[PDB]
Amino acid sequence: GSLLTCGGCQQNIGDRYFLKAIDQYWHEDCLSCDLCGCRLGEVGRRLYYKLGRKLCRRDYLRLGGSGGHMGSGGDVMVVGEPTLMGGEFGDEDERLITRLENTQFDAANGIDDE
Ligand SMILES: [Zn+2]
Ligand SMILES: [Zn+2]
Repeated sequence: GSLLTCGGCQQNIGDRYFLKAIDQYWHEDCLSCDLCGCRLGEVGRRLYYKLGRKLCRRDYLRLGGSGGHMGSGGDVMVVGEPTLMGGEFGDEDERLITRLENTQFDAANGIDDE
């Protein structure tokens, strides 16, 4: 039933896996980005968010940072590589949420629990 509550849909996390870090709990497909429209970086480490926004550093950099361009990343030769392309970098200290498991991870119904 109801174990944790996600801050994205707030419909409770009865899943087997779940994500959390900001200050509350989330969902795997709920914890998305605000403005870039990506999916941060689900490699548990640090996290980047504002007072009341789960907005990226690059998102924050797009309006109140130093970017606001198309070419994102570090200024390096364009060979078709991730991150390093322009100026609005990536993560490292960004929303690297910890992909955790639920206490009732059981999963009595496959990708659905009781
Ligand atoms: Zn949710
Ligand atoms: Zn973003």
